[PDB]
Order: sequence, then structure tokens, then C-alpha cells
Amino acid sequence: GTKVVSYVSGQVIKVTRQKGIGYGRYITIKGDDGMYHRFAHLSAHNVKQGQRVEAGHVIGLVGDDGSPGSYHLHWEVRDNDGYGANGTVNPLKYMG
Amino acid sequence: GQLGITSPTTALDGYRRLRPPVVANLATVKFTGSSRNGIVPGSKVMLPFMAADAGRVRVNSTHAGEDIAAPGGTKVVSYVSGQVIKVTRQKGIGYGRYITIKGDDGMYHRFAHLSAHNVKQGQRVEAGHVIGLVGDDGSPGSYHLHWEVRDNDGYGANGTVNPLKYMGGVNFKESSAPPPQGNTNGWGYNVNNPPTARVPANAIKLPNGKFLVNNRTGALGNPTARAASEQYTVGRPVNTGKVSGSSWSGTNDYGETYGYAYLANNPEFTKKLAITATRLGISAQWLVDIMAFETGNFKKATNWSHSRTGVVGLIGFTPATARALGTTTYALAKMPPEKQLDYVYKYLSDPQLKPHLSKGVEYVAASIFGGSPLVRKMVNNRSGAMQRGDGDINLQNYLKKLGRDVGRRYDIRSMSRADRLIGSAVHTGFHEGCATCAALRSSGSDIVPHNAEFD
Amino acid sequence: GQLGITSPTTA
Amino acid sequence: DQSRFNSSMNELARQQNYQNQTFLIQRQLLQEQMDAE
Amino acid sequence: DQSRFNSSMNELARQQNYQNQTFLIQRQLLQEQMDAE
Amino acid sequence: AAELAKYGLSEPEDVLRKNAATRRKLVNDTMYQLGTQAEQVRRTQTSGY
Ligand SMILES: [Zn+2]
Ligand SMILES: [Zn+2]
Repeated sequence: GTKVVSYVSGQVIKVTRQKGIGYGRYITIKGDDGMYHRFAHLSAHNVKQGQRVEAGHVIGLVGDDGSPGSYHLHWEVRDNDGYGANGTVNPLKYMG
Repeated sequence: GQLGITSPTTALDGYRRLRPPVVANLATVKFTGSSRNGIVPGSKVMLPFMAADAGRVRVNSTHAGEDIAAPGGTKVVSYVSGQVIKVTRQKGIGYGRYITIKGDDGMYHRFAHLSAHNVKQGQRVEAGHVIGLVGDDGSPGSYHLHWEVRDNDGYGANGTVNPLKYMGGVNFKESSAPPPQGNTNGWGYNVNNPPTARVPANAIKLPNGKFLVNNRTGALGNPTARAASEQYTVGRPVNTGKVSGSSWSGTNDYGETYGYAYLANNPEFTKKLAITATRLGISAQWLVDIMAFETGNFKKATNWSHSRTGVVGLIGFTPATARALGTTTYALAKMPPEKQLDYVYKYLSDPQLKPHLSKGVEYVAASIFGGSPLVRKMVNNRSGAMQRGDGDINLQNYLKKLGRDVGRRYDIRSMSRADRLIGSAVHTGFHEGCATCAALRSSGSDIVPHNAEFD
Repeated sequence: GQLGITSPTTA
Repeated sequence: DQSRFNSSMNELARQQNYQNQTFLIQRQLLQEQMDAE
Repeated sequence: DQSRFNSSMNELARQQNYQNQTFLIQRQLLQEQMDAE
Repeated sequence: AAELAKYGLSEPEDVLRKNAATRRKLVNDTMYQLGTQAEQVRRTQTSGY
């Protein structure tokens, strides 16, 4: 039930759903810092495709798509809008 | 695939035409011993002999040319592509029967002490071309090949380079045969979740995620390696397996590329294809393979002039099919594949086709190939629909060519009996036409017992 | 760059 | 053009490395023959 | 031109080995002189 | 018509009549340029020893 909040101001690129293993409910935001931020494994979306979100905007709720019973948030930072591991940066090191 | 030397200098009437006498594999020798003459330890040298003759030739542990002792009758094979300059005979001491080839690498290669010639002066020979037979002009009783490498087309020792040292330091591809086709139940690529464990590309893709590298076999992610000769014997030869044509997990994963690069570079198309496959109740792999074959591996999806009969689209939309769907062939060709997936789903949603789609890959292939009457004939007579009597455009061949681009072959009931029976031969040595032998040699492993995989 | 290599098996 | 230049540079570097390795092997063999005498 | 450069490098290696080959004779003569002394 | 145009004689009679000498001259000039380039390549083929 906790709310995922965008830490950077940017434009929401895509709000879709992938059923199965990875990226249950994922929202991608093109931050003003030049890096793409992805929040996956969500329960519901509060933003819209092509919407400009400021810092502190509410994005959505956390989900349990990976491990039922325990809720978590898949957080990933990229320099591109791809879907692979080629271009991924560790979010903790990046925010440090 | 350019057999032989691939150095960055080679980069730049009414009668039946026979294929040139070119082989697909070449002999290589790796010396781990201490028998040293100046060539770097542990290097691989490409001999001008056939790969099947690699074990029957010797390097002979004083002149400007290397002598390779080979049994009488072996064929000398050109390792580089070039132009044959001169083919003559010098009777006496040196260069009994010699053939000179101006290789594309810029160095002249001379093969002397031959028995007969198979090339002609001024003939362009590709890599792997058969040049001639070995001779015994020097020492009668024992046959050998005088091999010499030069930077000029002279006749002296001024400009000679040791063939072994020269071959040690050049970039070459020793094999041009395709890797064997088998089961890839585990050799799958997911763009969202890439595999954690990987092996060098020269490995053999065994079923269920197993592999064979450097005479050692194991599983992906498992550090425990077993000897190839100990586990794979004559009783249980190396079999690449087959993919079942009616069994699947029941769920289609978004981003599953199934070994196809187009699905990897277009994740939106992969997602849409997974949605369509799940909606149709069929495995995504079957539809992926069928569309890839029908479009030449997704390189001709939006081509509206390649087919002279007017066939375009992911699944090969005929003008009659296009009219049935309510559109035209040109419009179907113009739309992107993501949009064409909607029309593929609409065509496959036909109640004369949809109920039978989930029964296997063969039903989907028949529906896409012949349509409703082929599916009805399959339902009424499963064996009759897959007859191999002449035709050459029957459904059996269509199912045979499915999954070729990625190394997948399907084991379909009432169809693969001939493939299983014909391919049940066990090879204990090297054979030129066998792809498994070429893969074994390329992986660095010895020739362990394996099933026959010809083409 | 793009992901993938030319297929070693014949097309 | 950039890819071609990179390939040419890599080929030249590996050729020089192979030549240096061959020279080192020749020197080692020369030393072994010296020790033989 | 690339082939010409490769041939030039090969000739350089050959002449380097040719000069290096004198080392065996020099060592043998040094051993002979040491035995004589 | 296809195997006529394979050689280049499918044009109308007047067009073929007006375009004979110039066509032969162009063929000769192209072959002369090709031979000049071939001679240059062969001449540059010299041994360094
Ligand atoms: Zn996660
Ligand atoms: Zn000889």
C-alpha cells in the first residue's frame, strides 16, 4: 500500500503491463537529469503516458508480482529507453 | 562465413553448372608438446589438407619449405582464396609437380611434389578448393607435400617465409559448416532477463542447457565439468535432441526472443506477439518460427515486390486472403509488423482454424500454409496430409525448414519417423558432410561418438 | 549497438 | 570507416604482438642451444 | 601496399635472426678461449 | 523482345540507325579506359627484391 514517488522531475514515457516474470507494472520517466528511471512491480498507476511530473509526484503503489506475500519495488536507472541490461546503472550508486 | 584466412586484406549458356570441388572443413594441428622449432607454443596452424585427414598427416618434427608427410592419395586443399598463377612440372630434384596460388592475403602459396593437378592456370579458386594429390617425387615409398609461402612469384630462397610460423600469426576460420540443429530447451534469450551464465560461441548447444567445450561437458551455471569421452560413449552418443512439436509451458513470456535478433531489437513487437500467441492459445515459439521462415527472418516483412505471385506479410498473405480479411495486399505490406500482428490474429481466429491451433505446431503451420482445407485434411487424415510423394512443396518440407535460422528442429509425430531413422547413424571419426563433426572440431574437443546430422 | 550476431546456421 | 580503422589497428597490434612473441621464442631457443654447448 | 608492409616486416625479422645467429659461434669461441686459458 | 533487348537491339529502326557509330565509339572508349587501368595495375606489380 505504500506510494511510489518520483524523486526527479521529468516526462512519463510509457505506462504498460507485462504479465509473467519481469516488469509486472512498470512506469518509465525521462528525468531532467538525462537518465531514464523505471519503477516496476507496481499495483496501480497514478500517472499517464506523456504526462509531465514534478519532483515529489505520486507515481503509484508497490506490488508483489515477484514474491506474493511480500511487497517490493523494482527500481532501475538507465541512460537509454531500452529493455535490456546493456546500459543499466545501480540506483544506489547513482543516487549516492 | 569465409573459410580459411580472413585477414583484413582479403575483405576487399544452357548446360548444367556443377558446384566447384570445395570442402567445408580444413585440417588444423595444435601442438601442446615441447617439440619446438621457433613457432609459438600452443598455437593452431591450418594445414592444406582436409579436416578428415588431420590425424593422418605428420609435421615431421633442411630447406625453405615445410614437408608434411601424408598417406598416398590424400587431396591437397587450398586454404586461401586466390588465383592460380601457374601449374607446371619440373622433373628431377625440386618441385616435381608444383601449383602456385596468388592468395587474397597478398602472399604466394606453392604446393610442390604432387601426383596430379585438379586446377587450371588462371583459375580463381575459393578457400577449401581441391588442388591435387600428394606425391613421392623426393623419397619413393613415403608420400609428402612440399609447402612453401612467398611474398613474390620467384623461384628462389630470397623471399621465403616459414609456412608454420606464417599460419600461426594469421586470423583464420577453420570451419564453414553450420552448427548442428537440435533442441534449444534452455538456450533461450530474454531481453528483460538476460541469462546469467554464458559460454564461448564455439560451444555445442546440447539439449537442456548442456554444452561441450575443450573435451569437457557440463551444464550452464554449473562449475562441475565431466570428461566428454567418459560420459558420451558409443552406447550413448552425442545427440542434439529435438524440440517437441506439441508440448509447451502454457505461458508466453514477454520479451522472450526465442533466439531471434529481430525480437531482441524490437521489444514492443515481441510483447505484441506474445499477447497474440497467448490470446490464440498457441505457443509463441511456433508462431515466431513460422513468421521468421515466411519473411526470411523478418527481413522481408514489409516488402511488396519480392514475391512475384503477390505474397507479403508476416505469415505470407495471399491476395485472396487479403481480400477475405477486408484489406489489400499492398496495404498489408505497407503496415509495420506490429500492426500486421492484428491481421495475423484476425486470420487465425477463423472458427475453421482456431480450435485446432492449440493441438500442435503442425496444425498452425498447416493453417498458415494451405488454410482451412489443409487443416480439415489433417484432422481427417493426419498421415495422408504429410505425404512425401513428389510435390516438393508439401507440408513435410515446410515443417522441416521451420526453426532453421536459430538451430531448432521439431519432432512432430507421423512426420519425423524418417528423420529419426535416417539420422540414427553413429560416427566415431570425422566425416566431411557431418555438421556435428565440424562443431566438435571447432569446439576443440576430440571426435566423440555422435549421431549423424547431415543436410 | 544492436544485440545479436549473424546466424552461423544456414538461413 | 571508423570500424575499418579499428579493425586495421587491432590487426596491426596483434601482428606486432605475434612478432614480439616469435622473437622471444627464437631468443629462448638460442639460449637453449647455447646451454647445450 | 598492406602486403608490401607485411613483407618488409618479415624481411626485418629475417635479418634480425640472421644477425642473432652469430651468438652460438661467439659463445663457442669464448668457451674455447676459456679452456685454453 | 526480352532476348533482343538482352543485346540492345530492341529499339526502333530509326533509333538504332542513329545510335550505331556513337555506341561503338563508347564501347571502344570504355575498353580503352579499362585497359589503361589494367596496364597501370600490372606495371605497379613489381618485386621488392
Ligand atoms: Zn527485482
Ligand atoms: Zn621438401
